[PDB]
Amino acid sequence: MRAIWTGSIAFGLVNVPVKVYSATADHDIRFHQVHAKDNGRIRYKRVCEACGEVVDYRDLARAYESGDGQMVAITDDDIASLPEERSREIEVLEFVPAADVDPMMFDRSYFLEPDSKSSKSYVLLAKTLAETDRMAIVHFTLRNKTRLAALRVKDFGKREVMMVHTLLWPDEIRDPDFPVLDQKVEIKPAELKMAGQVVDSMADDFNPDRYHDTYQEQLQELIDTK
Amino acid sequence: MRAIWTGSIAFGLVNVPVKVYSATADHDIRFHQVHAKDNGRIRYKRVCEACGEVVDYRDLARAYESGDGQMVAITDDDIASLPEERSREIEVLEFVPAADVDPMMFDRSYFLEPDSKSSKSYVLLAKTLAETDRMAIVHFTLRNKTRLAALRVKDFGKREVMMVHTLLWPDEIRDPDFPVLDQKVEIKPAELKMAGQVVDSMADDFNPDRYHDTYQEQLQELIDTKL
Amino acid sequence: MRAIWTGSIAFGLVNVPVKVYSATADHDIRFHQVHAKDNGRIRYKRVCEACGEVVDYRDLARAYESGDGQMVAITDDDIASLPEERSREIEVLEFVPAADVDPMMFDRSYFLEPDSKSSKSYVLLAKTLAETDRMAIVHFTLRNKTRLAALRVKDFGKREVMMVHTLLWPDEIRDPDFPVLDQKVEIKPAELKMAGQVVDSMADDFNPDRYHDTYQEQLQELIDTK
Amino acid sequence: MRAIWTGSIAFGLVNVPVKVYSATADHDIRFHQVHAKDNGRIRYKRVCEACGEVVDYRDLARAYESGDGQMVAITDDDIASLPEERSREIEVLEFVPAADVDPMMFDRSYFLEPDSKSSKSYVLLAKTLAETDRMAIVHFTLRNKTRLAALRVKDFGKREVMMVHTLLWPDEIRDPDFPVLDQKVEIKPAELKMAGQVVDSMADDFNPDRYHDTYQEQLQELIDTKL
Amino acid sequence: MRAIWTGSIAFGLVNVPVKVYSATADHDIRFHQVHAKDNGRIRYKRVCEACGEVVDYRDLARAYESGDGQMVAITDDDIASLPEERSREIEVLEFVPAADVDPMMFDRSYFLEPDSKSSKSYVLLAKTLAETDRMAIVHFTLRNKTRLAALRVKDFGKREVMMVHTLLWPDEIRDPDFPVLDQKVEIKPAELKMAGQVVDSMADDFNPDRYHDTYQEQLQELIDTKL
Amino acid sequence: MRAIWTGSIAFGLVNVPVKVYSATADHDIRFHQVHAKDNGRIRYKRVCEACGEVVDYRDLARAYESGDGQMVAITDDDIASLPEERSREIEVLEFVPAADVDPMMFDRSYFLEPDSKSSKSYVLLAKTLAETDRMAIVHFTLRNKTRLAALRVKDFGKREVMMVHTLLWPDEIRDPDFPVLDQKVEIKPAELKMAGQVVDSMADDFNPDRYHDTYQEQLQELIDTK
DNA sequence: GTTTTTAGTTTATTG
DNA sequence: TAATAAACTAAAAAC
DNA sequence: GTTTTTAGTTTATTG
DNA sequence: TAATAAACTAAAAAC
DNA sequence: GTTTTTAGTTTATTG
DNA sequence: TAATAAACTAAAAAC
Repeated sequence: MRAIWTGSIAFGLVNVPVKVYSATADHDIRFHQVHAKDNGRIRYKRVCEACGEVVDYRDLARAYESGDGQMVAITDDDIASLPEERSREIEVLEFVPAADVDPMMFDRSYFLEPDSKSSKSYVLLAKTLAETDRMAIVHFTLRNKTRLAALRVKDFGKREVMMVHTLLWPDEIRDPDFPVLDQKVEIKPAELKMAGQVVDSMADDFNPDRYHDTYQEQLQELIDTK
Repeated sequence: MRAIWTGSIAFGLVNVPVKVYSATADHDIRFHQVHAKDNGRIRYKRVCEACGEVVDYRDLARAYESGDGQMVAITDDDIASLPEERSREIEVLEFVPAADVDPMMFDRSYFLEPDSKSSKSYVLLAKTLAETDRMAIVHFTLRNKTRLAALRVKDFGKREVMMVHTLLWPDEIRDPDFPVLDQKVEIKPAELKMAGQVVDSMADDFNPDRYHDTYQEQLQELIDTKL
Repeated sequence: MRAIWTGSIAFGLVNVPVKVYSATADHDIRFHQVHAKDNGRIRYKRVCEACGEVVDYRDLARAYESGDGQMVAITDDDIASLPEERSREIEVLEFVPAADVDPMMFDRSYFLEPDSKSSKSYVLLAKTLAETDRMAIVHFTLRNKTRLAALRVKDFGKREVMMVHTLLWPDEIRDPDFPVLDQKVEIKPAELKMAGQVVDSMADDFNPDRYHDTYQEQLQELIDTK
Repeated sequence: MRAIWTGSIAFGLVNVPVKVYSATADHDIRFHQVHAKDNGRIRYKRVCEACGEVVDYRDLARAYESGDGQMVAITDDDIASLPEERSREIEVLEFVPAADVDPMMFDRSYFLEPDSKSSKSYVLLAKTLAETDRMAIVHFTLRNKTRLAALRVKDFGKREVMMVHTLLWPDEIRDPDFPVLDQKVEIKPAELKMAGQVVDSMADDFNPDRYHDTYQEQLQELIDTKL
Repeated sequence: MRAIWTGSIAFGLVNVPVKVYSATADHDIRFHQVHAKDNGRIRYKRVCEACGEVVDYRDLARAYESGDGQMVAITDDDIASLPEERSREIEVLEFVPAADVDPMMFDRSYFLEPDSKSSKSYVLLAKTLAETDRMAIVHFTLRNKTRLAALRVKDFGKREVMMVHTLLWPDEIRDPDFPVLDQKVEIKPAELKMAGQVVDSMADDFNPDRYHDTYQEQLQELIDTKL
Repeated sequence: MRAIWTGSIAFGLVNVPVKVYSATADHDIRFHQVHAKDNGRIRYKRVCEACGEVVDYRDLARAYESGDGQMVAITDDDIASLPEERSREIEVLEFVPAADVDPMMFDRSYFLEPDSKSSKSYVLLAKTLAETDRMAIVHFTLRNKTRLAALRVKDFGKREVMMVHTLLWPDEIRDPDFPVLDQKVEIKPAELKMAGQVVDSMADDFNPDRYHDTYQEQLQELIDTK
């Protein structure tokens, strides 16, 4: 439970230093390679296929899997050139309505809170964002990696906190084609009514606490065995 | 156009056949390590820290690394002990309005491809879901792994496609334990309106197409330059 | 052994693939024609009477006799007008108690089969039918033709199997208006007692094993000796 | 409206007169063909293939094709050998409980009818059959052909008349070989009860009045238009 | 010349069809009254004693005469009251050994005519009755009249047919007592043998050919001579 | 009840004068045609067809109606000439076995009683016939009318008496010509057993006292009413 | 290729 | 004597 | 084109 | 002296 | 100075 | 089969 990195968002003149904190962390139990004879850890290493010898990662240059399979040498100049990656401060670009954004845009989120002991400006920003209902957007960066992001505030039982989302690039989504789907189909009003009552009978409330990972429960039992 | 997964919605007796296709593809291209000296691709191998000797991935066991350092190879029966492990069909549990589910749980997303023979049933299901406007929370199986997910109706105009979103586990969202905001804060209505005036002056609607990634453009330029 | 068609029950959401099969095949020896003198198989070719010569089957035109025998001019378009042909799935309409159905219209029979690996809904529907003990009336379709048919289950001991029986149209059945049986009838107890005695004397159980198509067996001996 | 047959039930001494009737006459319009360009009704003609010449029907030789299709010479006397064709009385073999027979063996139905002289015996036999509620497996005969058949009573609203339906030879019925269905299947309670509720929702009584052959009505109206 | 009566046996439900033919007819030549003087046959016209007037068949009413001498007109409606009187078919009540019924009660004989289409039941009834050899006592109704009768199997060298014999009512037979034979009679064995030897000496089997109507023969000869 | 006549039975030299008593008499109610309005008996006179005039029996000469219809005159001399009819006694002609005589042959009977006060001969003949069972046949005559007859022994409930039978002439029996039944037939042993068992079920004891003339019983009851 | 089902003829039987 | 059932081909469809 | 009831003769022998 | 129990007759309907 | 937490690969299996 | 599980490693800031 430690901050990933510092954050300074420059909203006009008034900049709020905000510290980010991970909102999630894998529930699954993480294992590592253990040879039965060894009963010890196993680690990979960069072994050159043409050379046939172990090499260090620094010597090796990352290459994209080109269709031609030709050689590529990663150069830090490309990434270093961009100023967004260098800028450790948070960047505010626009506010967009919550209804405008759809489920897809959300990928990952983290909490947000102000570094300074004065949570005033943060409180006003969160409250005005809630009133306007225009989720703010940020070209967020981390470890010299920029990425579009969005802001939202949620009221927990004890308190309310503003927080961020990891926003996928809209170009990335690939709309599908289902030629069979577009074929015309008719619906029977009686069949419609039957479907409605069936779903209502199956319909119920929301029970997040009831949902559980049977696989993770088995993992918990296994670790109890260990 | 690549069918990642196939099956059928095993909801009760509905068993509407469906094919699953990955909804979104990452713009970035996976990288394979290469050494400028070697002038070719590179493939790693595995050596222990106590063997000091290369051991193929097959002989290595999947054992947890506990704090005590004890490591026990994972039992295969326990791996497959889940009754739903075999499943090759998406299974439904419940239905609920969308507002009930919290967006944070959303992790990944796939599209659902129906079949002509059952096209009537799928279309009717989509219509009833749209009318009731009530999301559906459904178990999910994929390459011998279970994952919790929900599905909803999405419209591409006259084309409307049902889709599934992988949902993060309930316990995954960790609450914040923060004293910094536990201190009481007072808000001035004058400053509230002063901030809101700008908040609404610079406000604009969603423009997903307008935004572009400079990093991907630089990557494409590098790819062109190297070939 | 071969399938007739391959459709899928269509009851609202329920869509369980089915591979219908021919319940009963007529094993009676079918008897070809051969010219006695030529000893060659015969072939039917059609000579139009008023024409005076043969006519191709496609050219042959279809007409109607209205009791008076007068012909009628017809076109394929009107036949195509009806939409029943498009039905290539077994639409379901309504269920009925097994007792209600009458045993004089079970014209022909057809089994069902599971095609998709998802047999679960199949067996679930079969068990629901068996428990409720209500037949299902299904608008069976076949070869651009529709025959109102019953849907029912008959546990074969080894494994429950769902069956569909093609039902004669209720309009087809005729309720004979006999003028004789209405006449008043009187019976004394002695004759009824005698009838019960004789019936119980002849009473026994169905014996499928002891039943053989004597004619078919003898003609099979014939066919063998030749 | 005309009888198809006459005879008597040759069981024991009962020998009640019977006037068999056609249970179900197919009202569906059978649709003759006439050559269009001339408007002349077409007649077939039997022609020898090698000869390419018409042949009398009697001169035709009935033949059978072996598993390889090879012909088989066959003579009338051999068919005449079997005597059961002669029997012109509906003998009786046994009486069986009504529920014993499956609802799939019998396809075609046939009514029965007495002659004024001995209507009393007919009615008494019908009443005894109704009371005992056990069918009669009658070794029906017809048109030099013998067909196993069942005998029961279907009391009409006003009168009770015994009926006979031709019964498929239990040899003809084919059992199913369903290796796929042999696969073990599983069921859960909630889905089962939901499906039962749905079925009960669909529950309803037989409605012969509302049931019609849409195609027959439409085509009949069409021909009415033509005339 | 034709059948006297027709109708199927009404045995329970057995109801074997049959028709009745007069077994025997008088051999004597029937005579018709005539007057030699006027060369004309004679009709009979009936009148009362007080009327002295011609009264036709219709205007003549039936009546009964009592010992007191009073007269009661017969009511035709009550005559046919009993259900059996309206029967148009022979009916059987019970069976009995042949010897049980006395030979005294035998008025008339009749033959039975089988039915071609149902002759099997008729023949089988004949055979079973012959095997058991138990003459069946059966009611009998014809010409609006009722009579007792029994049916017996009689076999001709080439034919075997049941035959119904009119049975005299038991009430008709009467047994007046005679004191003449009430006197005790004693006959010695010597006289017994003396009589029996002659009795067996002149005794011979039936000679039906020898027995014949001599008077009818003479009358027929005279008639032929006149004709 | 009085003897019809006193016919003496002649055999060799020993003759037993024996009276004849009617062994039967119809119990039907007696009816005389009576005019309703008159309520008196009805008598008929015999009227000439051509003459239209009443003719008495004495004036009437009997003749037979041949197919021509012409008179066939008959004289009483021919009937009177027969010695048998003149005789007022009964003469035995042959002794025939009782099993020999068929139930057809006799159609009416009359009790036979001894006229002589000494019934020695009568009882002796009765015993001889009973032991020998050689039915005594006689050319019996009544009213100058001769008919073949047989004389039988019956043991009454107290004693044993002799009665005569009216034997129809052997020519009278008409052998039927029924070619239909001459056609052959097969019998099923199972059906044979069923028929035999049915007969046994219906088989019972002789019940002469039961059989009552329901028609004549109704007539008697009506007379009792009137 | 293959079976199976459907649409009409003929052809013959029963009354 | 026309209604009806039985044998049959051809043809068309579904797989 | 019958063949069997049936009242009324008609008789004939009987207590 | 009167009775009545059996043949002849046609009347009449039935089939 | 040490840790965790995450992005980047980077294999490796599987519909 | 490329997507996805499983794991290695870079770095990265946090106290």
